[PDB]
Amino acid sequence: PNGSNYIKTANPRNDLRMVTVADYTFIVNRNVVAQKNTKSVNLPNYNPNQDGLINVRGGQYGRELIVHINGKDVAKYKIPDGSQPEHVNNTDAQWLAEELAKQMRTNLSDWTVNVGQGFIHVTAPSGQQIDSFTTKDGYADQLINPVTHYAQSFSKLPPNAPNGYMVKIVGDASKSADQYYVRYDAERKVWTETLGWNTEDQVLWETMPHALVRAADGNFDFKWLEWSPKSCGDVDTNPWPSFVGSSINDVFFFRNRLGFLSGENIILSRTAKYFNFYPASIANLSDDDPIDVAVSTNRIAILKYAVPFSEELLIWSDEAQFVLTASGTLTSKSVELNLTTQFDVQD
Amino acid sequence: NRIAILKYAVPFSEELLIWSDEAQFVLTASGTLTSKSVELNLTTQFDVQD
Amino acid sequence: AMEIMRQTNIQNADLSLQARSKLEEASAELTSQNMQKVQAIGSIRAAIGESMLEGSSMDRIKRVTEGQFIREANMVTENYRRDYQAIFAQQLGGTQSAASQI
Amino acid sequence: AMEIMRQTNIQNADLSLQARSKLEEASAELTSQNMQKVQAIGSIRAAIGESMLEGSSMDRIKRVTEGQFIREANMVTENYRRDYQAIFAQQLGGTQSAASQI
Amino acid sequence: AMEIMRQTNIQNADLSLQARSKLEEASAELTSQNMQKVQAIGSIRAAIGESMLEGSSMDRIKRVTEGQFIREANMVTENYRRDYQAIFAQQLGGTQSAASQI
Repeated sequence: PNGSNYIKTANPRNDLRMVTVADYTFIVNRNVVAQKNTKSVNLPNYNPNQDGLINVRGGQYGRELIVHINGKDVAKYKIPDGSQPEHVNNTDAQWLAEELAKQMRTNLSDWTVNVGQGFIHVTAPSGQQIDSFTTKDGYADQLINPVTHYAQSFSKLPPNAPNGYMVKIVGDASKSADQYYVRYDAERKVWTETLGWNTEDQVLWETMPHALVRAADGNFDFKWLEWSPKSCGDVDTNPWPSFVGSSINDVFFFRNRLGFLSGENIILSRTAKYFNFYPASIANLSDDDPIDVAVSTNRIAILKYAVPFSEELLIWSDEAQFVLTASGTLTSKSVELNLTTQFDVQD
Repeated sequence: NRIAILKYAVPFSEELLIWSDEAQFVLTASGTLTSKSVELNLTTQFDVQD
Repeated sequence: AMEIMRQTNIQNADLSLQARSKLEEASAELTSQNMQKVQAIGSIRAAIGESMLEGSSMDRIKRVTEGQFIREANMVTENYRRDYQAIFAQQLGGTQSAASQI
Repeated sequence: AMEIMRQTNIQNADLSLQARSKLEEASAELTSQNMQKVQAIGSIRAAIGESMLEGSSMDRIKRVTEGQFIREANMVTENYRRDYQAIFAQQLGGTQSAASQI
Repeated sequence: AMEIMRQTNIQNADLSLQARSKLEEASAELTSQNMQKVQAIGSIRAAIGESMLEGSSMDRIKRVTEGQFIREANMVTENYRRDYQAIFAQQLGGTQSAASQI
């Protein structure tokens, strides 16, 4: 299935190095480098600008509403400050939204306007974006929160949202520590972190290690393992694996995690799921995160081979041998590399 | 790393030993034997027969 | 009577704003318990992946702690729903007394 | 009515003074969390600089703790903004009731 | 007098709703102490089964900790019953004063 191109080489022996763990014996070609697949981006050019969610919150009775659309006021309605018990409808969420949204339609149809139990959504104008979105209704904007796609914290994210959306919560631009992308899924009221704008989620696959597996029918299938999609926001925050430029030099099952010894990096896949190499989640450390580490030492050292052993993998490199040891749960937190011997090795 | 049938077992005292066809593993838990503390170790590799 | 209707309706809108605040801080509580849950279940996966136990009973312990956190979330959302019942019924009773005086 | 407007305006200025005190004590809270953040991120550098791990995943953990502090700062400033909404709306409603009686 | 009886009866129904909430949160407390009790008595069995002491004295210690938790449950239900006495007697006294004024 999926070809047999990866196996081929002029000298099969030197190049094809492999490991075996029952169901799937992983065959990894030293020779062929990986490539990021840029023809399959998830978000092509998410138009951050086009859509704004007019939050639907409490009216506060008399405080009138002015909501600029694209920086131009078209949304003006003042709540009927009428005592009548019937008049009290003047402030409920759905009705207030209707008042405001039909009014948006009147000014221009380029942007389509909608009503949701919790929101009013502007469909992107076909060519013209919201140049600027702002609103000052009521004294503290306690009726409508413009939410945009960028906001300050976990807070200030609207409670109900369309079946797909994107919100990037950023602490400040220079420090990217808290940046992560959140999407709202409608069926279950939940908000999840899915990859963000414009970053492809997968390596070319073919170029990555292929796997030899045995079918239930007693014949065997060469196959491309379905390496995991990153599923986290932004290229920088979820670092690309970084073995992509390099050949995958040897493959090793240290601990329980799968692992690739790359050009200078021990890229160890998330420890308990064999194929989810990219960081599992952006803003909360999970010890089941993969460990991507490079042995800098004081001399750039290619890592030639690796030997699994038991408690601690040993990494052998051309000019030194280093042991990565962690008795506690192997995690990014406890790696503890040691350089302890200095004998030489050859190819 | 290899599906292993478990052929025999020997009770002993503090820790049962499990003998299997291609490896021998010891399940040891000094604390109350519980799902939480099993702590299996693979420590020998001699073969056994039926 | 007009002043009375307006005052009671302003109090009701204040209570609704209060409800909105309650829901969003409840969301901030749920998401914080989530931020704890991710670290916990990550630690659990680390443990299970490293001991070669490979067992349904381990799977059982993972499901046990997951159910722990799920019950906790259900507890906090039940707290929210009780508070909503309280504030709604309160504004209803107030409107009723005002209507009787009217 | 002059006494009434004077009294309500004095109460409003008192509330604005409360807003001033609130913002400055929020600044003292932010700067204290900063004074904790400096020590924490210093410890983290110390750790990373000493193990030769030198990795993107290693940087990832630094970014994780940095994002933690940032989130707490955001929580603090969101608390301040909610308190500001509360006090503003309170003085508004008071001025409205006084205007109706006037 | 009709308004008075309506108001006192609404207060009484509010108190009965409070009694409902009280009983159900007492049930949530009892079940939580139960959720602690299961883990505790599981640990105790584990201990007794492990040693081979096979002692009536270890049966006695198991019964001791079980009685501990049973007394705790009896304490919480007694708290509930005292609160019920309080709220009942309170609504009764209120109805009596309203009846005297009537």
